[PDB]
Amino acid sequence: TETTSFLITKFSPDQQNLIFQGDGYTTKEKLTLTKAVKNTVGRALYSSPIHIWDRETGNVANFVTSFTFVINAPNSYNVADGFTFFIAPVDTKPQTGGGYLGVFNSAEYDKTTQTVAVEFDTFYNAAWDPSNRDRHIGIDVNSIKSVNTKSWKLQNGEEANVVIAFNAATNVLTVSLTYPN
Amino acid sequence: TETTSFLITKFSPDQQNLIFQGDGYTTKEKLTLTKAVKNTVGRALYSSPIHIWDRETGNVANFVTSFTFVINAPNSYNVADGFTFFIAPVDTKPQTGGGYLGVFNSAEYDKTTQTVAVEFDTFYNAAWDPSNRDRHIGIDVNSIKSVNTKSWKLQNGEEANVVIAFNAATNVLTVSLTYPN
Amino acid sequence: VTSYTLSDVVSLKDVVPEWVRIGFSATTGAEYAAHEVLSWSFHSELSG
Amino acid sequence: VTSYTLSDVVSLKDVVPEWVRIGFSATTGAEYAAHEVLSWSFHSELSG
Ligand SMILES: OC[C@H]1O[C@@](CO)(O[C@H]2O[C@H](CO)[C@@H](O)[C@H](O)[C@H]2O)[C@@H](O)[C@@H]1O
Ligand SMILES: OC[C@H]1O[C@@](CO)(O[C@H]2O[C@H](CO)[C@@H](O)[C@H](O)[C@H]2O)[C@@H](O)[C@@H]1O
Ligand SMILES: [Ca+2]
Ligand SMILES: [Ca+2]
Ligand SMILES: [Mn+2]
Ligand SMILES: [Mn+2]
Repeated sequence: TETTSFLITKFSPDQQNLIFQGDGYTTKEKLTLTKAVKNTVGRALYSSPIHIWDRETGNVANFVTSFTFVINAPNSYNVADGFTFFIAPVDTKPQTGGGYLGVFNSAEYDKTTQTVAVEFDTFYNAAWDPSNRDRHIGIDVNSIKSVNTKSWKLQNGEEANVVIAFNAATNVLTVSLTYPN
Repeated sequence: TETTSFLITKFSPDQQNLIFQGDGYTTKEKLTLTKAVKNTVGRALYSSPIHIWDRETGNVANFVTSFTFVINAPNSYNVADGFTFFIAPVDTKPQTGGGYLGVFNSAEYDKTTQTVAVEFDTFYNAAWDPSNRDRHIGIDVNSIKSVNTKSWKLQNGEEANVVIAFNAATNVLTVSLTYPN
Repeated sequence: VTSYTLSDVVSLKDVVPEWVRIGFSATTGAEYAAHEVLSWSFHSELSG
Repeated sequence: VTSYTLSDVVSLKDVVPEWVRIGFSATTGAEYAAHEVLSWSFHSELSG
């Protein structure tokens, strides 16, 4: 058996168990990925590689993650592009920006990306987002065009409580998001 | 609040969550620090830095670690040098070998070493080890000359179950080594 | 309290490598916003 | 069942850095032996 766990409720100015990329850094006890500025990207990864599956045994891990995030937009009606929780190869660097969320490079399925992500998409990209134009939660598998989505009403400046779990017995990835109001 | 935890009941050949130094590597479900050869050193560290204390609050972490280790000496009368569990700066490299156990460089207090180690010392180094010449467990603080020791009867080839815990409320570090026989 | 849920079947072993790193990402384009995380916990268990 | 116990006061805050890495070491010199680890677990909690 192999397990990896951690908890952080307040971020230090030098949170050494995290790897930062782009504009990602800690400030005011929070983990900031981007400030309200155009065309940028920020990522933060846990320092330790995580053992998700094993070829010889074919065993796959069960895992769960909890986090609370906030999106602060100057104009509550002009918001982009979104935020994700992702699982990628150990040596991952920021991918395409903008609507690609720094984790994918195309709407076409790309086996080489080897990345799974749960997105909280605040901007409608006509090339691949749900036609109703709603902001949405989505499950992405090697593509920015989600395998499944659910419409989500962004609450500007409100704390979004998220839980994401993976059940290896069923290969089911579940996502939950709650707002206090 | 911050917590870090992990469990490895058996090592895999590609243990990516560990950093290996010197002769250290994983094989046959075990972690090999040294083989039975002279003048060598092997170390393995957990990949993620751990937050032990915070300057602003002055808070110090409580922690516990458990592990099972084995020493196989080709002889019953000539055994050296020992094994340690250590806490050191994030970017630590192997220190002096032999009687220094790869964690210290002198028997004199050196504040720059910034390392605490629990040693399982199998060889009597006259310059600093307990005069009774017994193998012993010791608590080392910035020096190979332990602040406290306990005579220990090495059981060649037997599994030793160790538990090391630190109580932040009292600053007490406790160590226990248990053999089934 | 306002809640949302979403789930799907993802053959993890066929998409990501045996070992991975996990993390968060956020981007802006012509339109923007600040994205922040207040707390984070994670736990994984792989059997032998 | 043979147990050995040892304890002492150690002001960690005055010895090691705020952040540390933990690990195992083993060495040999003119005399030697094989040193191996079979299993390992760790848990820490810092409450501020
Ligand atoms: O104002 C958004 C507007 O800009 C375009 C390019 O002209 O898209 C950019 O901005 C989006 C919002 O941040 C990103 O999703 C996209 O990746 C970026 O190129 C238009 O497509 C969009 O209507
Ligand atoms: O055979 C032991 C003998 O070797 C010396 C050096 O000549 O010490 C070396 O070996 C010890 C046992 O492994 C180490 O602890 C020591 O660091 C290393 O120099 C003699 O001092 C010792 O009597
Ligand atoms: Ca989008
Ligand atoms: Ca010694
Ligand atoms: Mn989308
Ligand atoms: Mn000693």
